[PDB]
Amino acid sequence: PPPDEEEQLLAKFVFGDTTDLQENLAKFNADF
Amino acid sequence: APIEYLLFEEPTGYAVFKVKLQQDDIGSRLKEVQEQINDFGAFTKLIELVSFAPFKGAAEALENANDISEGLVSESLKAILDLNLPKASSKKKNITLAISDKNLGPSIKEEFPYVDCISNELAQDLIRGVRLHGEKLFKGLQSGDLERAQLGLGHAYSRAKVKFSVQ
Amino acid sequence: IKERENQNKFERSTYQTKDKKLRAGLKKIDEQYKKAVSSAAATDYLLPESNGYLEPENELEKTFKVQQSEIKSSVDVSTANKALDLSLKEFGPYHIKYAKNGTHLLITGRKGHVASMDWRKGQLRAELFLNETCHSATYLQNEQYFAVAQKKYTFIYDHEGTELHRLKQHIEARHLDFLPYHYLLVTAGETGWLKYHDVSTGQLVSELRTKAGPTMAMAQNPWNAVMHLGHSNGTVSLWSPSMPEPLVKLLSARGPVNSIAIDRSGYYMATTGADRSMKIWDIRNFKQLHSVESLPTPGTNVSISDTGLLALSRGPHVTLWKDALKLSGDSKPCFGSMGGNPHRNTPYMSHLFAGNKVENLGFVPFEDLLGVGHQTGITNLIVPGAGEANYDALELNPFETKKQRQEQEVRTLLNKLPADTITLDPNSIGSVDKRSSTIRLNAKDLAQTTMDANNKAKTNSDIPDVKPDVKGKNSGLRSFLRKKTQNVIDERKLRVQKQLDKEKNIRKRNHQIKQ
Amino acid sequence: IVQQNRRADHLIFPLNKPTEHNHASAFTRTQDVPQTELQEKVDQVLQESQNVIINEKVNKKNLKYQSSAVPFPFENREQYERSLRMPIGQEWTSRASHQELIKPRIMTKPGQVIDPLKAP
Amino acid sequence: SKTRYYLEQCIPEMDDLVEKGLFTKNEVSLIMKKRTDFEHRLNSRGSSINDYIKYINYESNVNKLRAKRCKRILQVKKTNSLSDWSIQQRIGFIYQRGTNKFPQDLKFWAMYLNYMKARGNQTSYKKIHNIYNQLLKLHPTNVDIWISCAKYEYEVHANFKSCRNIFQNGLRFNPDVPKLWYEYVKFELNFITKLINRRKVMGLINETNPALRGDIALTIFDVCMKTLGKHYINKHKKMNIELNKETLNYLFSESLRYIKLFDEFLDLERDYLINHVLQFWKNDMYDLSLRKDLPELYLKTVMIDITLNIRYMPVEKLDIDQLQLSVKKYFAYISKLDSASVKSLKNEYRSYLQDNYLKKMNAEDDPRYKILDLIISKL
Amino acid sequence: MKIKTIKRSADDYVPVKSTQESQMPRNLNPELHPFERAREYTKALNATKLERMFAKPFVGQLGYGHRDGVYAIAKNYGSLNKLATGSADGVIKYWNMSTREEFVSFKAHYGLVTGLCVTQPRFHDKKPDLKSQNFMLSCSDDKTVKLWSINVDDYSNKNNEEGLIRTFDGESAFQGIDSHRENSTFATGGAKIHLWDVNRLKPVSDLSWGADNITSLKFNQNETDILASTGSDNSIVLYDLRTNSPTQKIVQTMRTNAICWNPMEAFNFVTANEDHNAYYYDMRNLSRSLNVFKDHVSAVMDVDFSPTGDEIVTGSYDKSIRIYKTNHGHSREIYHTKRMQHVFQVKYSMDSKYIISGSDDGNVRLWRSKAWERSNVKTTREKNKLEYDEKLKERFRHMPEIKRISRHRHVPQVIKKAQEIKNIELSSIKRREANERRTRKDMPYISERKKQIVGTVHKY
RNA sequence: UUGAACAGAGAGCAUUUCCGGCAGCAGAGAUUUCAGCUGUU
Repeated sequence: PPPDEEEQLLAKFVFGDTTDLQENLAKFNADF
Repeated sequence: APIEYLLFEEPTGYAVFKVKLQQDDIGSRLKEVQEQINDFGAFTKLIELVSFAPFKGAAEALENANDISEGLVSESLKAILDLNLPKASSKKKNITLAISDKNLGPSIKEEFPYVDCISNELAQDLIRGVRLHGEKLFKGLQSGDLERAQLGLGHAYSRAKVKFSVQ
Repeated sequence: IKERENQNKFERSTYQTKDKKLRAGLKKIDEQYKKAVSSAAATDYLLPESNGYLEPENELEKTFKVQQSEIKSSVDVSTANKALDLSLKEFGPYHIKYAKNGTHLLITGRKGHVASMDWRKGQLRAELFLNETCHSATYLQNEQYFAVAQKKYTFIYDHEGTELHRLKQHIEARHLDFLPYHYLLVTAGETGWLKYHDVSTGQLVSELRTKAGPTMAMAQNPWNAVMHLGHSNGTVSLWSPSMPEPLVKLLSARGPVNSIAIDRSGYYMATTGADRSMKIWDIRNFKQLHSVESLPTPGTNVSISDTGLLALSRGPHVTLWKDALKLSGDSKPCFGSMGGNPHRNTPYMSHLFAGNKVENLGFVPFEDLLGVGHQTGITNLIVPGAGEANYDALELNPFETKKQRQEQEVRTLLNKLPADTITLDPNSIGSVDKRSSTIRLNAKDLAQTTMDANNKAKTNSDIPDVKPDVKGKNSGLRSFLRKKTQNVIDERKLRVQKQLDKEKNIRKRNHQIKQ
Repeated sequence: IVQQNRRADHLIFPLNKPTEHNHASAFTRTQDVPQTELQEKVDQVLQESQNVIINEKVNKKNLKYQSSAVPFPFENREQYERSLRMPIGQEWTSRASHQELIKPRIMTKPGQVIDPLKAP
Repeated sequence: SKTRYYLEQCIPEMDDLVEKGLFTKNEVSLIMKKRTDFEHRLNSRGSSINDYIKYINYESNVNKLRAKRCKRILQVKKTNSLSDWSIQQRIGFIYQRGTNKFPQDLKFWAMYLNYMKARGNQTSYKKIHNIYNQLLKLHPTNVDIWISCAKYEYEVHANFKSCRNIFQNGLRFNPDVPKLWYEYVKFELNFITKLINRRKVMGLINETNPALRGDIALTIFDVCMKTLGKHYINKHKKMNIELNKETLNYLFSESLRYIKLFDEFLDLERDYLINHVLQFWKNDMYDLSLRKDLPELYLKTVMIDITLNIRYMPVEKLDIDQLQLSVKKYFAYISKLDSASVKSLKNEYRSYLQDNYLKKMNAEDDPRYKILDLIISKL
Repeated sequence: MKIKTIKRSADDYVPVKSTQESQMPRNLNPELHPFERAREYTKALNATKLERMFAKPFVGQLGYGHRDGVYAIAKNYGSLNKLATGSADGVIKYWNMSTREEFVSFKAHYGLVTGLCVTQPRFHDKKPDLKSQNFMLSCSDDKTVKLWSINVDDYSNKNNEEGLIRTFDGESAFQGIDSHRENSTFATGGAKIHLWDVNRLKPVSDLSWGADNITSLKFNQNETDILASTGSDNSIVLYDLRTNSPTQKIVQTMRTNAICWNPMEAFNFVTANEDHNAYYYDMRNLSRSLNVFKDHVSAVMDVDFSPTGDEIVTGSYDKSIRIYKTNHGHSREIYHTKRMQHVFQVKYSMDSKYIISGSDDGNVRLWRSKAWERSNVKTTREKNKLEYDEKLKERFRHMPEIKRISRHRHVPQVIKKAQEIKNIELSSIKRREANERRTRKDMPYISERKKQIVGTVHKY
């Protein structure tokens, strides 16, 4: 079974990965 | 007897310490045990702070200072020693308490009959170590500037004994 | 005491009693050993890093086709900057050495340009222009002292570069080494003499005569501090300072032995000879595992990394093999997979220094980097999977400070191992002497042995017993009387002669009765 | 008890269990007598309510680093060399294992009288 | 070192988690890297209480992730293994170490106590008592900790003896704080009210005493007045007469707020308690006459008695005879007092009677309301 | 193609804050840690050399000493720092070892103070104040046993009499004294052994085995109703007070001087002998000794156990003190001094850290039980370092030069020459016994632990 | 020296008592949580 969104949030905090942060850095260009 | 508890009279309140380790007495005149009082890494292995009852104000500080000078036991001292010292037997196995002043011993003995007061040179060494290190052992539980409390209490004590009159 | 997967490397080898105290004590010893081994293996959860890797995704992807530019673009910026190139066209070629921490690099040109630097900081500790032929250099217990093998004598310099010592006893050394636990600087060279010098006291510990001409190669075994020398007759010899003759002689190559490398565990050794042959040997059992014959050109250098990669440099080329040190024949290094055979061990990596010649190789400790010295300076190649990711900060600390270095110096000096402790087997300290009895003899048993030795002369058990079945050609009494001196006549020889005569008479009587 | 103490791995003095009194607590009053006027009044109201050649020569400089014979408590070499199997050091063992191995047998408090043991 | 020892103590939990299907070995390695950072920060120099708070938060979120993973993979709410209590034990140990190192951070002490109360089934009343004992010895002059101790013992265990002993020891250490006296009075009134309602419950199931009267709270009140006055004088020690008047005014406010607590207590005999407090204030204090010293407060007390004669009764069910008796007492007080004092007391009584009855009931609606309006016009 | 390298963030190895200590990554892989045996061996050898540097055993003397030689020493079993000493001029001093000075000195007797013990008297009518006062019994050749009270400053509970309370008078001289560990009774040696009571002015009972004098006494510490005594007829006699009778007698080759019971084992005791040896005995079987302690040169004058029961201490006529483990039959340590003379009393402190010796020169001295140890409280790192050093020394004690350094002591020239003379004499006896065993076909092999015993009264 | 009543401590030992399954009811706390009750296993 797939993880719940709460479970993935807990996994991001506990395992300390920055994949979401790198994704935001790649996504952020000329927004304003 | 081994010392189980220690009583220190601060200007700012009363402090009760637990004696975790006994310093050896047969070799208590030796260089090692006389330097372990000065060293803070070794004295911490000996003693640990259990309780601290601060005074309410300068007037109560002066009253307690007069009581300690006379050798009497105040309600504050009764309260802190009732809260900290375990209830033991008068006939056998009393609780040992280290005191700086020998004359304070009979008063505490009358208030709590289950307490044996020790004021020999070993207890004097422990109390000297507590006085020497001071604010480090209190773990930040001190709420006021202890040196200025000392300075003001000494002035108040001297004025009170001389009966200084501003008129 | 649960069993664990990684327990094997933490296991230690060892070379029914009626006593109850001894039984309980041995049971406690075994219990403590098992508990300590399991609790040591349980600490692999606390390892902070992981080793590098280089994995091909497709069938068309070959690891030896991967270029240093592609690796430098792929990996992170710090490691890309760690891969440094120094162009030094004048005083080449350069022999390179790294500190055991790997924080300092010591280069030495053939024309006297010797430099010590903090290569990662970019800070130059020392720089010397000796205007003289220089062959090798090594660091001592720190980066604070280094030894240079110059034209005739070996010199020792401090951190800033002032000459401290000129070792008159070390003459024409081409190879330098340091044993970091024994504080021994080992020099070999053109004279065919191996010299161990104590750098702490200044006393020359050993002068050993190799008797095999100039030493072509030299490596140390980091496991037991035994020096493996390579001579021009094709033999690697194993040397200990306490013995005047070599411990082991291995016939490795036909021609001169070009290079020797020994892995960190001290269990495998690789040699290259002038016969274009690279051989991988087991050290502890002294058999050879692999013998790659007919390389395209003779391999000038071999190096072995902490993870177990094997680097071979032959002129301009540097090729690395992964898992080449194992026992199986699938682990034999080769150059081409004949139609993609997976049992053939094609090279893990390769690089070409075009128009150049590699001088020496050295893997950077605890880094995924191989330093190459060559005719125009030094390069670092990025090799994922080369250095040990998890170090121990008590032994070697790459992030060491000045006060930590100062404390570690005195600590290692206090725990310096005496040179007589160097043996083939490091677990010989603490053992019972081999000539000594296997079982303990008390007073009663020793008195019984003395009584038996006294009664042996009366019982005539010293002389061999008469055997009529055994022929007189091979009879023990005949050999005893032959080995004894002819002129000297003793009581024991008289009894041996009488017993031999009696046995000969009995054999003659039996032969006559049969005939 | 003496055989138990002999085959015990660790002895921590005082082996006699000291008498223990009621801990001083805020949840109860220890004196069992009212010590404050408030307590007096409340209590009152409540009361009223070859390829390989190996050197076989004896390394004479090495023999100072070997035992001369098998020592006393062990009866043979296999047992004696099993006694040296695992290092005690922190470099080769876990922290807890190192502490367990360096822990002594007889352990005493630094400044107290050690008594003859009592009968159970 | 200590960091290494604590990590090796963390090892068997990860053995258990790897043994179950919950966590991958690499995931265990990442968790242990974070724990290595946190344990190094705790056992090194330069640490703060914020490091303890961050480590507790991390272990809490690790426990939440473990719970989700155990629900998802094994389909069981909890395994019967080490791992379900080991994170909780670790969090308690971090709290214990933090309170031992920095005992002065009352927020961290509150966090420790809240956590240990929250994990109710696994914890022990002995553990909560020990944390209270340590905290009360370290901070004996913090009234709120005594109040919280007594509150925990009263709602959770319903231990009235322990609550009484806690309040008595706390007042021994803090005799000058009015708040602890107030909470002691509130606890004792709650206890006697629960006893009264328990007797009533028994009397309805089936088929006097000064304790039920409230004399315990009255004695606590009297000892409160003496002790608070003495300590207020000691803190702030013709001018002495002014200080004594200020002390009497200060004690009057606490007395009026005790009156408000008594009015909040509907089930108890409010008339009895107000009679006792006005008897005490009729008795002279601080060597000065109360009415002569504070005529404004004396008029306030007289108006309070006159109003509270009928204020306990509802306006809808108000007694005309009781209202007339209150008006007669007000007229007697106005005759006794000065003319300006009589006018002020009459205005206050008229305003109180208006806000009681005139807004509630109309003169056309109630025939007695017309008489009340006439009496208000007379006043 | 997946390219992954070693990346090391600086945050995990170099701390951001200046105040924080650096992290220590550790890898227990043995390849990172070579030379286990040699490295631990060098650590252990350095530990033995450090022990030899730190061996400074003499703590100091007590006061100015007696005017005459010290012949009776008795420790207080309740108090750590108190001692009682008595000399040959009749003078008895009570000592505080913490300040190294005497509470009081008494001109007690006119003869030699033959026996001294520290008591807790239990009277029918009254209870003595044992917190404020300590009590000691003495016995001399002037036919008297006396009881003394000493004022003590350990507690400050209050704001009496020091001196003679009661004099017990006997018919003949007394030679030793000991008191019961839980009763009021005590026993004195001399011509006859007498069990006394502090409430009675004359002996309660006579326990003597026959018409022989008795030199020294010792009450068992655990089974407090057992007594042991030494006689001048080379005899050790046990006594039981429940049966009120002399239990058993053993006769040895020479006269035993002193007896000490194991604090931890109710049925073991050590006797000092004129053999130049001490013997460890099991009470249940006196046909053989448990251990023989053999290192002294002249007659062993006194023996005391450690409170832990692991070690004994012997003080002898060869002017030396020797410490023994109960396991081994030879000494662990020797103490001597040019100023020290014949040692007649050694006691072992209740801390088990110090040794107190009284000598013929009149001085009482304090020594460390372990010379290299120090009396400070240790930090965690220092305590672990010392424990690791001790375990490593124990592991590698069997090695040649570790043994060579560890066994080395500076010994007086008289003791050394007497040792080599005794070695030559023992070798001569060994060759004579070898010749006798050669001559006789069947000779019995008698045990070293059997040789000293002439006989026992009750056979086994 | 023993017995009895009282007040305790958390500080030891034992448990072949019950609870850390489920369903349902109901209450309280900050939509969820909490212990409790009634059944069942």
